[PDB]
Amino acid sequence: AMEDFVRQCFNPMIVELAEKAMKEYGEDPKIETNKFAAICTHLEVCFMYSDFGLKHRFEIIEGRDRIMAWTVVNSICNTTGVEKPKFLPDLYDYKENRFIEIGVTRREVHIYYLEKANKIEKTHIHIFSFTGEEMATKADYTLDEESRARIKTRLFTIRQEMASRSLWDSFRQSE
Ligand SMILES: CCc1ccccc1-c1cc(=O)c(O)c(C(=O)O)[nH]1
Ligand SMILES: [Mn+2]
Ligand SMILES: [Mn+2]
Repeated sequence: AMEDFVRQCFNPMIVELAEKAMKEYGEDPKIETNKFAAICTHLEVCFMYSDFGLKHRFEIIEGRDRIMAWTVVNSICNTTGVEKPKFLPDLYDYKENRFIEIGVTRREVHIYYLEKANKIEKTHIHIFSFTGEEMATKADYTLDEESRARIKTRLFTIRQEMASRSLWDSFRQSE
């Protein structure tokens, strides 16, 4: 089952967070399994991305309840002067001095890029596929190659584990 795989392939903190995220908004991870899998996969990227950092470079925003995430965002604007977003993003960059929206997609990276860019407004956008393909505003990929390489391998691995269990098709197609 998709669901089994999620518990079997993600650190509980991430599963627990993804469950909480879904079940609060009234979604069943036992039914909406592929969303469950996707939500986990996103958090993890986000956490990975965050913790590949000026010792501490990134502010993690995804993961937090909405009260916290907006505190962290309101705190950040007051002290740096960068514009407040209309939509909570995934990260802030304390070096390059901008918020980051992380996209993960099982479609072409340029398509999921444009969707993102459409929704927003001075947020750096960085998209990862599961084919180890990326795309980021002004092709500024924000991170040293070794860090970007770990994400791509992870996402690829998650693709390939799904495919062991005949899941990739379900998942690829439900975006
Ligand atoms: C996490 C995947 C997802 C599925 C359905 C609706 C929204 C989202 C989503 C995608 C994102 O990239 C993202 O940053 C968020 C978010 O809540 O911040 N949500
Ligand atoms: Mn987000
Ligand atoms: Mn995101």
